[PDB]
Amino acid sequence: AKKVQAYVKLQVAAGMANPSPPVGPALGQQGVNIMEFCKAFNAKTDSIEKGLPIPVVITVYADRSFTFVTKTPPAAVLLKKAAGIKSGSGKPNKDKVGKISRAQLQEIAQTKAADMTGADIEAMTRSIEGTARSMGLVVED
Amino acid sequence: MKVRASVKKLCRNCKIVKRDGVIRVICSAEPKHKQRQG
Amino acid sequence: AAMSGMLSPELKQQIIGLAEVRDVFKSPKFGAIAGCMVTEGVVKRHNPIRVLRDNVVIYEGELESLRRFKDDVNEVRNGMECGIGVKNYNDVRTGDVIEVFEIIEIQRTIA
Amino acid sequence: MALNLQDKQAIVAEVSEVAKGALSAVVADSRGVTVDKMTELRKAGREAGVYMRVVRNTLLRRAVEGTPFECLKDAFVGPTLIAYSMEHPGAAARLFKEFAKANAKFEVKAAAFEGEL
Amino acid sequence: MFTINAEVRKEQGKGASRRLRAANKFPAIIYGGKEAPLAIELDHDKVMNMQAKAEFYSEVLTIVVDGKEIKVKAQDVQRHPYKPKLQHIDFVRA
Amino acid sequence: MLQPKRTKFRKMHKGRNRGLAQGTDVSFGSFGLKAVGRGRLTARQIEAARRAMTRAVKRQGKIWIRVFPDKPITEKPLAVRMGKGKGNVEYWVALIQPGKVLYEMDGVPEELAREAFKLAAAKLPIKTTFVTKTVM
RNA sequence: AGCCAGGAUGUUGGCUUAGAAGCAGCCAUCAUUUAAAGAAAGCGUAAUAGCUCACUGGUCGAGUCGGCCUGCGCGGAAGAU
Ligand SMILES: [Mg+2]
Ligand SMILES: [Mg+2]
Ligand SMILES: [Zn+2]
Repeated sequence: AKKVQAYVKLQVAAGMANPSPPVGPALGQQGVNIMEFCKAFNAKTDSIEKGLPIPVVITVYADRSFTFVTKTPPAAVLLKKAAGIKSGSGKPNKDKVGKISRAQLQEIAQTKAADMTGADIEAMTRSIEGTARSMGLVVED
Repeated sequence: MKVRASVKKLCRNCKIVKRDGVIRVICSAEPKHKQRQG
Repeated sequence: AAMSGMLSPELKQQIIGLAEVRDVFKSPKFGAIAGCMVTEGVVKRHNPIRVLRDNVVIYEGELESLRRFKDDVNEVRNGMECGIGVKNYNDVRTGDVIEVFEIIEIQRTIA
Repeated sequence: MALNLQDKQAIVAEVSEVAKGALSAVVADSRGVTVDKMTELRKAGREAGVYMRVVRNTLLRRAVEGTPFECLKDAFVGPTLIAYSMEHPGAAARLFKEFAKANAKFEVKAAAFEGEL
Repeated sequence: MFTINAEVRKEQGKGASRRLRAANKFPAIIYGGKEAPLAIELDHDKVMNMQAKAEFYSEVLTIVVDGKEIKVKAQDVQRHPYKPKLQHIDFVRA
Repeated sequence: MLQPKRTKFRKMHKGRNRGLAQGTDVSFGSFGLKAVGRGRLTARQIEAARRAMTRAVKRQGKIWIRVFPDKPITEKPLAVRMGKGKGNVEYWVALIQPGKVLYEMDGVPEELAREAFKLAAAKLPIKTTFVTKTVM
């Protein structure tokens, strides 16, 4: 990574064997190889975990095929499986549906430590406190 | 450009400087905001 | 072009004048004559009217006779005493206001 | 902009570390991107961020007012932009080499390497 | 903590009071206790900035006039209806 | 809209607008709107000025009305001659003096309240000015 | 006030949506990294992107910014022999 020119990002599903519902022909106008998907991308996809959203970073100009660099998982997904109800609410922040404990969002947010600016490990917990304040979920420290 | 009467500063690029006996409104970014007669 | 012409759209129903009626009078022909005072605009003969009481429309119609005194003028301006009567309108009550409006057609284009 | 009382927070923190300081190193952050600053931040990720600096006291009426107590090398350091850093631990070990070896990428400006104690 | 530099009014009445408003002054009076009331004139430009603070109406003030220092408190302030101006201020000894 | 429900007498003659206003300060609200000029204010103006203040800051904040017309103000027809009695009652008017607080405001911020009174100022026929809490 | 840089990570904040990622709305508007950065003042996109402001650094350098009460003016101000 040196200068911004051409990149694409979108979350794909690893639950099926070689799927492309989101992209297909609409992966990229630059001429990204469809055959290279099963050869390259599926090597490290099934090796880690399946089910969650998996983003992508593509940089191709005259190389045809390519390789990929490691990524970081989002925080909004960690408020689904490792928190309360998965469907949603509908009502605004005025009414509070769910709740959070001190045990939650401490070692769960530790999985994001691959790529973060935050130096201190105790500071990572306080960053998620503000995130839950959007929905308005009460937490008992 | 309009004339109307009041200048009314809309954007940060609004100028409002007097020319001859009749003040004008000059805006380089948005030519629609050009006005006279204030 | 043939298609564009086919269209018949009138997009304006702007009021021509608005008048309040007071001190009803009786007439043999129309059954009633409602004395009026135009507060705004100009009242016309063949232009349609909307009779409403307390913001809701009690009755609707098109004027048949616009008559002030024995003059029976076809037009009445605002703030000039005026007179009105219409067929098929039974009950005249004070405090209601009659809204007259002209009808115009904008015209249409194909695209 | 902060008033005189709040300005003394940056001064007294620097003045107390003049006698107790060990090593300092400088670099021109002018013309530079936040991603170029993030190299020194991810360098401090092993050391936890509290030990390291590059925290800009670079005004000549802030840090250069706290210089005249002891160890004056800031006579000709004044002009242009300077990155002040003070550490209670620290050796005269490899810590210079990361700034020197980074000059393959150019690093925008190095201030012509003025040098500090 | 407030020092009001003032003078004793030579003239009185409606004709006298309107002449003071032309010269940026305004009429006042210091009354209360066993002492008789005395009509005092205050400067508009100095006084008008002080009552913006809440401490003017609560804390005690000292009107300096001919080396007296009566030490009085604010009671009732008449303002000009359609402008930001002061007509007359009542004072009470304490 | 905004007229007397019942009246002791149907018509007032004419009257004069002289002297200064009563309420120099705002009794109920924190901020408000004071009228500097002198003139006749119809019941349609204060209705139109209230409609601007009705939808400005949505839900938060409350407004008061310190004025009321209570003056019949008759109007003659056009082509009618002079005399033949006095005209019928058409629209109501509030005569106000300089220094009268027309409108008030409490649960709105200071800078946001200046915008609301600026819109209502253009609706009125005379010049207006902002006022503070002014406790004493 | 110019000139010379940054103007962010978590995070597409939650929610409403075909899609609104700071910028059509609603409520909350904090916490890390921080020289400094508002979960966002404006332009822009179908929506991202892009480019600025606030804030702050370098350079230069001593008066600068925004209101209140007034003296006297400017526009608003077009008619027929
Ligand atoms: Mg010219
Ligand atoms: Mg003029
Ligand atoms: Zn403009």
